[PDB]
Amino acid sequence: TQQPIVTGTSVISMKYDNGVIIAADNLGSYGSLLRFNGVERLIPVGDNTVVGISGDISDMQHIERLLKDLVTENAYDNPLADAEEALEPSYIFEYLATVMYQRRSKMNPLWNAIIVAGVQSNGDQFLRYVNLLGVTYSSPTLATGFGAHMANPLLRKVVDRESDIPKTTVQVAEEAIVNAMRVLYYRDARSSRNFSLAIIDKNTGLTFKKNLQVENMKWDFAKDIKGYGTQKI
Amino acid sequence: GSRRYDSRTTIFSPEGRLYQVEYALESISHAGTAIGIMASDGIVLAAERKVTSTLLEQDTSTEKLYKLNDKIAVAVAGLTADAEILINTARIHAQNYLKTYNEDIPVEILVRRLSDIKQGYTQHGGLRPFGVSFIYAGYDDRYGYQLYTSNPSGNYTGWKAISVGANTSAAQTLLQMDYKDDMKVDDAIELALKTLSKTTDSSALTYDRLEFATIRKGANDGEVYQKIFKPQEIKDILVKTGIT
Amino acid sequence: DRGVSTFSPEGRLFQVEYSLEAIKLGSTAIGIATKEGVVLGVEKRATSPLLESDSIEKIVEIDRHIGCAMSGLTADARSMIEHARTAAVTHNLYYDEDINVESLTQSVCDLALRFGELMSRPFGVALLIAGHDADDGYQLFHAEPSGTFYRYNAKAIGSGSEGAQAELLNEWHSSLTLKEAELLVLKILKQVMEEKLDENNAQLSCITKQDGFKIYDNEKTAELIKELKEKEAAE
Amino acid sequence: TTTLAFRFQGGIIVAVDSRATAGNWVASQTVKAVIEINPFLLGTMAGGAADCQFWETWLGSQCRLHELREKERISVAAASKILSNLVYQYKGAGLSMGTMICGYTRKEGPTIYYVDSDGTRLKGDIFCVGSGQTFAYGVLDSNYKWDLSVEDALYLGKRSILAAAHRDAYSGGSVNLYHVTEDGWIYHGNHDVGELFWKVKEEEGSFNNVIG
Amino acid sequence: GYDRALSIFSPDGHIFQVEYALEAVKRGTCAVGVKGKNCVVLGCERRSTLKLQDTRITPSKVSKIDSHVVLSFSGLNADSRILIEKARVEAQSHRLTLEDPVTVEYLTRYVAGVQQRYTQSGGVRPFGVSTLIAGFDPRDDEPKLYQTEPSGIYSSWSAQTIGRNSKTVREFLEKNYDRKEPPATVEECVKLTVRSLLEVVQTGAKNIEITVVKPDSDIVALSSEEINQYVTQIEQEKQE
Amino acid sequence: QFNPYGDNGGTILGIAGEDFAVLAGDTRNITDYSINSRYEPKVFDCGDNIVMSANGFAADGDALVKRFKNSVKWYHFDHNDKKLSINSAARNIQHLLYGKRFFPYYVHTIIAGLDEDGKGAVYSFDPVGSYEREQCRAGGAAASLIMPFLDNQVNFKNQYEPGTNGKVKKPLKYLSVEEVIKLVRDSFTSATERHIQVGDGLEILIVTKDGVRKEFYELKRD
Amino acid sequence: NNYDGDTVTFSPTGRLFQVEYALEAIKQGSVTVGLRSNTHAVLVALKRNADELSSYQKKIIKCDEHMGLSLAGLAPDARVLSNYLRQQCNYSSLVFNRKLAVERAGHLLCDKAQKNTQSYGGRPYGVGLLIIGYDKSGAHLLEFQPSGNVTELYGTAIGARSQGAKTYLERTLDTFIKIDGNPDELIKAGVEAISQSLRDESLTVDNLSIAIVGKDTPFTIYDGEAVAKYI
Amino acid sequence: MDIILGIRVQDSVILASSKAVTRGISVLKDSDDKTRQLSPHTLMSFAGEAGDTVQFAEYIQANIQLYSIREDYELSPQAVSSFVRQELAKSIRSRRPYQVNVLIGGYDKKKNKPELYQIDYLGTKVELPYGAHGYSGFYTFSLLDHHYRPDMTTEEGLDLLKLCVQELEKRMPMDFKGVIVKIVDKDGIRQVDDF
Ligand SMILES: *[C@@H](O)[C@H](CC(C)C)NC(=O)[C@H](CC(C)C)NC(=O)[C@H](CC(C)C)NC(=O)OCc1ccccc1
Ligand SMILES: [Mg+2]
Repeated sequence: TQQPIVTGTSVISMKYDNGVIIAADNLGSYGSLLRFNGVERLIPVGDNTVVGISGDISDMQHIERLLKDLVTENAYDNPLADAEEALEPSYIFEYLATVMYQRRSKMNPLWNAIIVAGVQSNGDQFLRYVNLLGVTYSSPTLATGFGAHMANPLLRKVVDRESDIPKTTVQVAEEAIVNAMRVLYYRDARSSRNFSLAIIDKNTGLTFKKNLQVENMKWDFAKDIKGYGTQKI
Repeated sequence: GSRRYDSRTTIFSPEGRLYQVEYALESISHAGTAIGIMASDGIVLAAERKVTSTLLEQDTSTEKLYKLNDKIAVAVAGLTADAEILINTARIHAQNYLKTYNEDIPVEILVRRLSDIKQGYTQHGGLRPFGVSFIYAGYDDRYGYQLYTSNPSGNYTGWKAISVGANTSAAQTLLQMDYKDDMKVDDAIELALKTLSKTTDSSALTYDRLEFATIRKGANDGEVYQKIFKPQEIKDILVKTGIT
Repeated sequence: DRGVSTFSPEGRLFQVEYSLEAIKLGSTAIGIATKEGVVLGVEKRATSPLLESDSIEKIVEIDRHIGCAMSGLTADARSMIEHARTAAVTHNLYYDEDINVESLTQSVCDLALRFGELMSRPFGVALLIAGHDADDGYQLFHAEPSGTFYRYNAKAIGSGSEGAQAELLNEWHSSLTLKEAELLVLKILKQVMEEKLDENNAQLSCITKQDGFKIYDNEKTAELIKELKEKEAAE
Repeated sequence: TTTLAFRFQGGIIVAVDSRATAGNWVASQTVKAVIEINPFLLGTMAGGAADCQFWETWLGSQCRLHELREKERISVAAASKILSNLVYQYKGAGLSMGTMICGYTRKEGPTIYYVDSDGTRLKGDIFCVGSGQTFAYGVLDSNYKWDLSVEDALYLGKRSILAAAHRDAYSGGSVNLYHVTEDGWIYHGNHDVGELFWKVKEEEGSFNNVIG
Repeated sequence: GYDRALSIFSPDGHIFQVEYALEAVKRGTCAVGVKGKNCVVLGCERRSTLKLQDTRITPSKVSKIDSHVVLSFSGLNADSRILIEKARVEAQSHRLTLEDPVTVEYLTRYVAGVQQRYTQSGGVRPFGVSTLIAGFDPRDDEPKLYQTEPSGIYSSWSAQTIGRNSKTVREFLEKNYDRKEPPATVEECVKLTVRSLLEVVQTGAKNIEITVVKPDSDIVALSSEEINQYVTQIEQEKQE
Repeated sequence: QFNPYGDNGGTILGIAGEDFAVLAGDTRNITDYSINSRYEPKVFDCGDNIVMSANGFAADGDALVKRFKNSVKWYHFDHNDKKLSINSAARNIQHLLYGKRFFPYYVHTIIAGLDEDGKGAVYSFDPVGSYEREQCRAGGAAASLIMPFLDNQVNFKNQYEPGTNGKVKKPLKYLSVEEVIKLVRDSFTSATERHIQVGDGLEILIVTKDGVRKEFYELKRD
Repeated sequence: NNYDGDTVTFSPTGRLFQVEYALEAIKQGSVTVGLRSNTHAVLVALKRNADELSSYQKKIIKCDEHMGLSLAGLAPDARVLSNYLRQQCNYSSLVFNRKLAVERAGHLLCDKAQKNTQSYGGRPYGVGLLIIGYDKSGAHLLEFQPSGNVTELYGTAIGARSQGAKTYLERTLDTFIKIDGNPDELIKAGVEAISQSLRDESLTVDNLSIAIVGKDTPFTIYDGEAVAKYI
Repeated sequence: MDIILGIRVQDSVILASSKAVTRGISVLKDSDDKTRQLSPHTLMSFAGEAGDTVQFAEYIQANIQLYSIREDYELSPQAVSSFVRQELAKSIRSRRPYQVNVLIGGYDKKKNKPELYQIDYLGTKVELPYGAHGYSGFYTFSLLDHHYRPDMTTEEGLDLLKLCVQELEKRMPMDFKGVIVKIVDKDGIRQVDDF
């Protein structure tokens, strides 16, 4: 049993017709202090998987090392390591999910919430969640922390059920994700303007975008707001 | 591997004997003779030190007679170092019993415990047995004065008079001849010294080549006293009995 | 000296092959499997007339649906029986059912090769494990100290085994009744035994679906012996 | 839960209710608070459902192993003590059990042992265990005799559970009856309280406070 | 720990260490067991090479395992103490858990099991001891007599002997013991046991120990004079 | 302080027919007032014509199902591909649950299938392994809403034959698979209305001698 | 000679005799054949009986839905190694949701057997195994030796008189590799291959044991009247 | 359990122990014997937490019976009491201590003297002319302080014991369902069947 110290906030994601999108801001908070402003919380595994992690950063860096070690270990005595016997999203997830549930069962958890986004060998979209309790679930849209409360509602308007996935293009999906990140910057007190975004497409592969910023913000209406009720000046 | 160098200390011969036990008994047969004699009013322990020197500090020396508690003592025959390992274990066992039951340990129970330890080294562990034979002289309120002996096999037996170490065959015959049931301590002292004087491999029996002890009820009223004899006291009892 | 788990130049484990020689010195045990049941029989072989023969226990119950006969160093069998009984009862606890005869036999055979430098040597006893289950019906197995087990329609182990096995070769057919099997075990035991066969120096047993495993009384076996004598004198 | 067991001329009567609860929620009305360990041994179940079920079916495995090894039926004393020694090992860990181990052997005769998760093991003629135990005791103590017929004893046990089922909120559902004799136990049916109550009221003239 | 496999098979299918343990039993002093109609008697040889012995305190050959069961032996004396101690502990353990004393058969099965375990365990040698275990089951008047040996096999006997010159006394018992009519009384049973030892013992003085066990925990050891009277009567009838 | 348990909501229902058995469960997964997934399967085909669901804390539920599926696999290896009977599966699950008596799987487990006589069977478990064969059982969040309805409409409790006035009960006539699925659908529709953790979708697994069939029905998404 | 007392001792020519003696146990064992095409992989095994009253010793063991082996030598040692494979296949599924590669299964068997050849006290395994399987890279056949050596092959045979079947497969190499989408013909080739190792005895209904795994075919074993079709 | 008393007179030791067993609201039994014979001339009564009491008593009983068989000799009451104390003194610093208080009444055949030892669950031993555990002593010690003599007969000891039980039945709130009385003297242990 511990308490989280340096933490990372929401990770949001969704499926679209040819793949999956995932995003997360670059902040490492220390309570109310916005301490570290250059933290990458999306960690790619091969060219077909991206693991997005929220919660305790020291535990994230541990998990990051496990995944790095996993790639090394899979390559051992494996001539098809860059082909048929490469790491799949489903393999990487199940491994993490196993570790998370084992750690909760020893009463010494990895204080995180994780989303594994990727594309399988057969072109199928993969998107599944796991957390410190070992709880797992899948959905067309997935989000952690504040994203669960604010992003999911917005992303579910685009993809409300399974049948809406083929009807959703990559441009429409990315637009929805970027909008959701803006909303979280408006409303999450532990978010940053700077973020990273990753797309895994079955045709165009893995596209990793860094140093993105929330733009087209609405603040002008603030000038008209005066007092808390009766005040006019 | 290591099997190549294993002597296998705990095995039977084709005849059904324990090799190492038999050879340990052969070792003990070269050790200085120790005699125990039980009388109606006490017990005597007499033992011969092995070829000493004039430069040996006798008054501070102890190789034969050891104190286990206030009521029980032992005479040693064999490897002294092996005996001290067992003696310290026996001293502890007596104290454990005293702590548990708040009574002094009965002689036989102490003897059985040490004998069981010896037995273990002949059945398991792959280690050599203790090359030691004891004569236990002790007193308790159940059986009174008691003499026991134990050997490397872990077998023990009770005695009226007994010898261990060198020339036991000759010594046992002499004891069997002169011993009587109504005998007293002063008489038993004389018998013990006379037996050693005849069985000894030395030219003459002197005070500096002996260790001597008595367990007497000759203590003021109903209680038992252990007396480990000093060099000058062994010299006096040798003159008294008419050996020197 | 040499390792306990050493291979010979022919590719056999020395200790396992030597334990098989001890089993050849053991008293005879015979088993016959039929569609009406399985019969188990043993030679008691008392070393002296003062020895109370009914105390010789070479046929043993493992469960209600599984019995067992032994041959060789019979003292070694006690821990094997204990394990078998535990395995049978434990499986019933875990699965609320009877355990398959083959699965029980496999569990016993797993102990066999657990020796080295675990126990210090292989078992010096062979077992005939007979029973019934719903899947494979009436069965008879031969469990060795090699860890190997063969299923048999009929089998003999012990000092008179190869002579008895040759006799079982001719006599066994797929339409044998239980009564016919009982007499057949008695016939072959009487053939290979040193002393004259009677109810005191030989013991019968059977396992049926209805009644389960039963060791026969000396009075019941005595009648089957008398029935045997008459039918052999009939031609 | 309400369970009882008593010794008499014709052996032992064992009677239990059938209700299981999770707080005020009635989880089940059809539970077997009695387990048949063997044709001669019965065990009652009170307290934790799982604890009682698990360790009493385990007890049956141990009793079966005993008679395999010893070629003889296990005594009620030995069987009860296996269970009591087991739960004593787990004392402090949180097991919740109140059981009667009932049986008949030649050497002992009809015997009942109360076994408890606290480690208590008591031999006795009459026992009532469970949240409704006090209600059952009232009927039993006023009507108990050694010289009871199997028919009359069965009814007394049935009636005693009914008394508890009525008053105790955590007792009810149905009544399971067992009769244990020299030749083993004999099941005497499941009796729904919803039908039994009105039947007993009419025939016996009791329960005049209730209207029907 | 010392794990060396001392008890192993040989090419001819023999375990020599177990067989050499039997040779140690052959060396041991003779022990005999005879059961009558309502009793069992255990006879034991004391070798008279050891005089000047204190017979009060010297370990007796027959040992009580419980108040209703006794154990005598032939072989290594030190080894026997270990089996006797284990047996005594198991007897009290059985009373504690089963609430009933051990049967003679159960106690024998335990001791035999211990002996077997020492024939296929690493780092240990077999016990150089064979035992005779006798007594009466709780609330039972049928006499019980069992034998064990280093290999671990055990069995029940109407009458049996073990130790040195046991071949001779077994020869005597086989012709003199009738199964249809066993020694009806204590006198007859003790007499037959003393007779059987007199075939081997030498002098009938302090060389014969007798212990009579009767039902309901009635165990007594005969004295020198009591045994001497049997010795006197046997030889006076023999002078004819 | 770290809390190793959670509550993922959901509700399950098992009904045993004369020659069939059904095991139903909603597809909604939740924490507190949020929805995790609108379609997260909860009832699983475990092989040997057995279906299973472990409702409550999903991590413990997934772990248990995973371990039982594993138990079936090894039962085949160890016992010559023998079919695992429903009663034997039930006893095996008891030992899985009680094995963690002092750190329990926080789940309500239900299994369904056919017994060895071919008749429909449902078994119900508590979190620490106590089990019992039943004709009817609902488990999970809305179990308190559903079970009374099933006592009334499956076992005809408190129902009597008109004209007799309480003297003669309604006879316990057997229900068909079509009749049972109607009761299941109505049970979950009613539960969805009054329980916030129930909704989104309903997945039913039907078990017959012919095998395991699936049926899916939409539920309200509010 | 002086260097065959235990497995921890090299001979003066650098040989390990205990390992070689373990290899000898395989040669005494009954013949078994393995072969594969691009779509399917087949095991064929000649089972051996003790006598006419006895059953025929089983030769083939299933490890997973997509993998299994046939044995030749000490059967209990095959049970130990097949149990290890079952666990490793199972660990791969439970932890990584991944079917164990046949090549990696061979690597694990090699390393397990090796430890027994370099340590004092233990002994080498006295059995040879033929592992077949269908994974993400298609059909596979492996040959395991208790020296530790594992080899991937198109076809092979181990046991007594196995050289006859091995030569036949060496001739037929170009034919049977092309048998794609036709299980019965691939088995026919395997049955014809094992027939080259027979003397005196012939393939009967309770003598023959066949196993197959492929693209849309789980590892299944055929015995009894199920193989009468191929006799 | 509840009340256990002890008194040492001229030639014997008398132990009285309640018959009731109360598990919560109900009295489950009214004929319970809260004692075990350790040896022919040594008796131990006990009271404490449920389960632990019987488990401890039977454990001690087994150990003393083992000693008796091994040595063919009966341990003195003083020796038995010391063994029991050590077990409790060991127990108090265990993971889960034995919550048991005992009285040990014995007749020493060597000294021809009765002996009564009082030991609590901590391992606190005292030899006494009369003793008690729990709330029993609060009522009974004042009567015993007044009436007791070292030269009393067994019959006088029983009469003084009746006066103690009568006071307990009058002033104690719990119904302990009377007592089972047992006498320990030179001839062994016997139960007074009418009290
Ligand atoms: C009456 O005593 C009855 C006897 C059994 C034979 C049914 N016991 C109960 O009713 C008992 C009530 C006690 C615990 C207050 N109920 C249970 O044990 C109960 C059984 C289920 C089937 C309802 N289980 C229970 O309450 O949950 C155990 C649990 C709950 C939550 C987390 C972990 C464990
Ligand atoms: Mg809803």
